[PDB]
Amino acid sequence: NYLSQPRLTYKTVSGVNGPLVILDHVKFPRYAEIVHLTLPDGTKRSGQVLEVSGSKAVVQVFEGTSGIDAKKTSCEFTGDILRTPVSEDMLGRVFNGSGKPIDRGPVVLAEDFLDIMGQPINPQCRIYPEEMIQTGISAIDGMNSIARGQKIPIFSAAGLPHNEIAAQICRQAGLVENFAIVFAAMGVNMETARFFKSDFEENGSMDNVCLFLNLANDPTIERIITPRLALTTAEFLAYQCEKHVLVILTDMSSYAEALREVSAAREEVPGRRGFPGYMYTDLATIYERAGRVEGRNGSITQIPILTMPNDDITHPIPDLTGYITEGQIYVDRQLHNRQIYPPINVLPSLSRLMKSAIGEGMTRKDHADVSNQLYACYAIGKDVQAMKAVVGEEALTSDDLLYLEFLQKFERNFIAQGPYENRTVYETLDIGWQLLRIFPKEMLKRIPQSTLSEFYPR
Amino acid sequence: QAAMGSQGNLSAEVEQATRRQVQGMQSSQQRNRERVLAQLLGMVCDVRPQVHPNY
Amino acid sequence: FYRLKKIQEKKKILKEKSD
Amino acid sequence: DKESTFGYVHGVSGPVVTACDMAGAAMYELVRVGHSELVGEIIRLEGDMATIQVYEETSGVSVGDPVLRTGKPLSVELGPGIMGAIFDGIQRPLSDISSQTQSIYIPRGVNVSALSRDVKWDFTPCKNLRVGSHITGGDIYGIVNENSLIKHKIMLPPRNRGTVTYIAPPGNYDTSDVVLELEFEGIKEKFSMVQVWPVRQVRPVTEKLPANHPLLTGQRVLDALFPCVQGGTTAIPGAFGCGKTVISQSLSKYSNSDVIIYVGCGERGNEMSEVLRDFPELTMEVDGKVESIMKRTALVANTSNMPVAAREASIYTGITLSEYFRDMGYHVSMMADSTSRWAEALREISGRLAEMPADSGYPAYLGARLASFYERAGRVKCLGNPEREGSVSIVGAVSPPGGDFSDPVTSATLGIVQVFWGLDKKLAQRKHFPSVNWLISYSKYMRALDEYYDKHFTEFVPLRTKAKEILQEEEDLAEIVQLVGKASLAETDKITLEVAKLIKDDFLQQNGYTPYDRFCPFYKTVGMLSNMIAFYDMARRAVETTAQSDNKITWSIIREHMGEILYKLSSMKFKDPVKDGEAKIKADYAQLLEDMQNAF
Ligand SMILES: Nc1ncnc2c1ncn2[C@@H]1O[C@H](COP(=O)(O)OP(=O)(O)O)[C@@H](O)[C@H]1O
Ligand SMILES: [Mg+2]
Repeated sequence: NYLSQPRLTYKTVSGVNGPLVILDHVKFPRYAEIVHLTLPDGTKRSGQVLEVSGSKAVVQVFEGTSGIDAKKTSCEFTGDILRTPVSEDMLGRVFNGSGKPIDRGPVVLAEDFLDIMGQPINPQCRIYPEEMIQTGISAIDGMNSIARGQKIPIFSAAGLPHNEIAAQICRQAGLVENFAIVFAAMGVNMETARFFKSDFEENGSMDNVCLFLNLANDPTIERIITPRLALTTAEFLAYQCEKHVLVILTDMSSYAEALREVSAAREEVPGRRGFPGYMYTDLATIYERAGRVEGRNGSITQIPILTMPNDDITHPIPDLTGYITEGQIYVDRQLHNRQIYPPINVLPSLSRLMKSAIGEGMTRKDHADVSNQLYACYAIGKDVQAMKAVVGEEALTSDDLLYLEFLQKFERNFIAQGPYENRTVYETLDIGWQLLRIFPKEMLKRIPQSTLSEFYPR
Repeated sequence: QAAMGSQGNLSAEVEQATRRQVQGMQSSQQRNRERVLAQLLGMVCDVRPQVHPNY
Repeated sequence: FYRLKKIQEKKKILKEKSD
Repeated sequence: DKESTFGYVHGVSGPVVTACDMAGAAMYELVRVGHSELVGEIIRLEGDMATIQVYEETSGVSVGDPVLRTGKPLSVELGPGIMGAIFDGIQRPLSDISSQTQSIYIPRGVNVSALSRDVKWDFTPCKNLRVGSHITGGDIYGIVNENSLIKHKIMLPPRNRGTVTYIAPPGNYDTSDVVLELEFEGIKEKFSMVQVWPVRQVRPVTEKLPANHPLLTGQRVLDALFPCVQGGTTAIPGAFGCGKTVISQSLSKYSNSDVIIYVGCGERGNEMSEVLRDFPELTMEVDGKVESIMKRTALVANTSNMPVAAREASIYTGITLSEYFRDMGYHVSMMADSTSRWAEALREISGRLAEMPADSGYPAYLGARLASFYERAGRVKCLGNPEREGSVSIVGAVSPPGGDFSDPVTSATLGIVQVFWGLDKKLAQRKHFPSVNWLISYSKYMRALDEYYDKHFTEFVPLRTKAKEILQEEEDLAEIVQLVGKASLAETDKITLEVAKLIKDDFLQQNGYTPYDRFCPFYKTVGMLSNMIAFYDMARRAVETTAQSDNKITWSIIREHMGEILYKLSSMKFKDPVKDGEAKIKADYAQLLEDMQNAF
């Protein structure tokens, strides 16, 4: 059950290049084993054995090989894989990327030790997410509603307010008895770390928030284990302490850019744009660690923020994220220059679990039909707006002027709401039904005549 | 009024709730201390020399 | 670039045997 | 020639394991590497060593660990206890793992038998197989009704034969009870209700037949424009958000296939968890009785969170269960959820073997593994004396990166498959489901299906030929509209641009969650197509005959006169055929044919 043998301490390094240290004469090396380097100048560095071959062990260090000797450095083989001390007291504290406290505190008192790689849930005992989280944003709770156990990213760009709507969906996160929020920050600035830290103390929410912040000057191989630490405490709260966890993995493009440098140092096979061939499976080992199981009353929801490069949804960061997750939230640059605060372009946004989380018993009857018509009236009027710029402002059909009447009343009234306003889903569907009043009753093709007779005359 | 009443909220927590938590676990440490040290030093002195399972 | 660096890693190993 | 029964690991780097002291081991042999006995498979051997891809997680495997050789390839257990169940890639029952360990994980060392040896199955013999009678490979010697739907016919393995020396009387039997005994040269080979068969070995069969009967998926654009036969191969590429799964769920619930085998190869875990939720509450009616569609469904679930090399073992398992129910005389349909996550499993294993890549990093043997998977489909006359016929339909969804169909997984798939349902992303930026792009998609099962069509629905072959000319000539003229303008169009072209808008909104669009469009039977598909094509033909007769001479019909009065007929044509998707009779609905159409003849 427990390791009792003493630890072997090798001074037998025989090769180091890049971030990889190669030891020799290691006696029965173990794959994915943690070692503890002590430098000739006395500082400690951790490592992970990445490939064994006979008596050799190719360990990569988490801090970089700058200064590692070939004679004087000493490497101590901890006989087990990377486990972290997890506890209920890791809730209200901040941590860095590796494992350590930042807020002048003590170490964790280790209720038990969990492996950070996890183990995948049996798909027979994994139940479907059903209870819709009302997050107070009309572009979400109207047309892209999330469930309790849903993985759903926020597809963002550089400079857009994705940090601001991350702190906005933390305060207003409730059902249609609070969420134990776990926050992982990787590759962030100093101001972005202070923006999230001083917001979780402003609303009094730092009694149930475990911040895992790893700054931009922190080492880039500690960004790999940062989402694995913040999801192995989230599995401890949700699957053992029966708690409803909201995990936010902000700047997921800084994780996978830190994944490219490690694989390019190992000379792995590249996929598209230099990213490794296992980028789909490495992203899915931290995205599929979500949902709820049948024997437990807890759940874990992931909202991983990523900034796509050059506003491109076909880059390997947001393309491979859409294949694993269950629909995305797309904030836009064109709706940010118009000073709409949530710039959520709803057209490439999606919620794959919204069909089971809305309806008669869930919110109300008209929800599934007004969202299909608010989406189609938005898509036609953008095709009309791409037609009037070529043809003219006067050579249009008179039906095509209502689609210009819709979009100017859609973007300023439906999705624009302000940074502290939390509209309920009954507030949203009564705002969303007002925008369909400017159209005739037989131009709304997606809504049938039955529920048009109960909601459209009002 | 908000500046004077905020000091009354300080002493209701910084010496009432905090100081009862330390002695609340100082007593529970002293009750269970000698059972732990007999279990802990039992494992330091029970050396079982084994070889690796891969001989 | 990956196919040529794969060969220059293989040609180095065969030149480490014939020493 | 001493043949040491053990081996030792020499190095582990990710999913592959180099094992020394492994001298007389064959390629594609099954080994068990580690103290927890992780299931592996030998893919390369260089002298004394052998290289093993592992179907589990190799984190924690030390160097001196034992690797025991089993002497047999990776194989499945085929018999009763397999319908309604869910397996992983190496066929361990996930319903029996979660009840044996009472936890929510898979302990990655568990050796659970694929079929349980305690469930009593009611065996009955073939009633015309006496003692002393001869029996060859692949004939039915027993019927075990697994459910009320599937009669799991017990067959002899295709390798061996002989004469019956003992056949069991009817009654309740386990999967371990000896049922049949044979004598060939004077040797007694005993047989049970299960058989073991390697997944990389194609099942023997008598003779291949051309495919004649179509696979009615229920979708309207899929059955009419680009039809697929049972015994045919089909690929569904498309980006994320297009609905590659919803077409696969709507084909596993409502098609005319006997059994359904669904293989989730490296996709979402909640997608395999919604399958076993809404399937037992959905029934089907075959013989006056209703029974849930989970009694004809078998799942092979290897999600993306699960190990990587088991994506390959989940494809070959799902086709070997599909060829087993082929040999009973059923019409199997196999849905590989992603054959592009299998191709990413081959790339990552080949990156650890330091093999030279093909284009975009995939191995050079990528097109040969895809060819040896889709070729195992086909309607084909089975082995054995009762002389039955089976079929396997493979509908494998490709997931190309970035929505780029110039992908070495997609471009290797389209050189093999005969049908291609290319989903489009811009048809999901407006809620147009099913999002099959009608311009790039095709189906090469047209010369095989016109003999079926000229026997049952004789008017249909010029209907889809005319509907394919309206949908194509709209694209030729919508390029003129976005450049020149709508005002410079002729009257034969403005009628085309609006009957096509009637086609794409009424015929092609189909909301699967509504009770009227969850399944569209084929009389309703031709029924609402013979109306909208003849309306285009009648409105063409109001233009060319009245060409120039009189005050003619310039299409602006057809909108005004037939303002309820254009509502009669656009609402036929509502003529519910579950609770509306076929004869009722058919009559409702021919009546709308009468109203247009009176109004024109
Ligand atoms: N017939 C339909 N009606 C309404 N929405 C649909 C229909 N078909 C698909 N969708 C939407 O498209 C989404 C695609 O789901 P999914 O197939 O899992 O995406 P992917 O192609 O990446 O696998 C569904 O979650 C659903 O919201
Ligand atoms: Mg899917």
